[PDB]
Amino acid sequence: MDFECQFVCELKELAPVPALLIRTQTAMSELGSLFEAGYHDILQLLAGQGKSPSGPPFARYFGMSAGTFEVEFGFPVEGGVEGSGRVVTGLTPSGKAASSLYIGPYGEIEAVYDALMKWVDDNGFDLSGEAYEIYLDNPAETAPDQLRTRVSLMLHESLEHHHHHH
Repeated sequence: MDFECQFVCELKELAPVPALLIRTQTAMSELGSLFEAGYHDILQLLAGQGKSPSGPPFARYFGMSAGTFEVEFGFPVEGGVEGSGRVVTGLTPSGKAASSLYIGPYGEIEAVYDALMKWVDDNGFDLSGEAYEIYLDNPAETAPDQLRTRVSLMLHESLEHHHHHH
């Protein structure tokens, strides 16, 4: 169960980007609906200052596999933006983590978690910090096989998240 060989995982660092986000703790049976509305309606500050994010939204969540974890929507700006309430502007630090770009149609994203869980296990590395998802462009309109999501997760802790279709 060492050399199982599944996908190609890379040790990639996180980049320091000016990003506004709402750090909110939520559950797995909530995260989905949360992101939908969060990407659609994001700050009268941003969408009311007459400007746009300088890149695609990256959803980072802090907290190993648990009932409720702390998520941050993470929208990329240039720096001259302000937040309000719980959705405020911040800065990301750099750090090494296991990341892999999921390019193509979606499904049980748990399958890729298990993959990245395994390679770092063999490596003998430890937790990176928080986990990262990211949505580049809109699905279906630019073909499914061009939907790319560099999914990064914590290194060797638990990450027990499984849908299981059987």
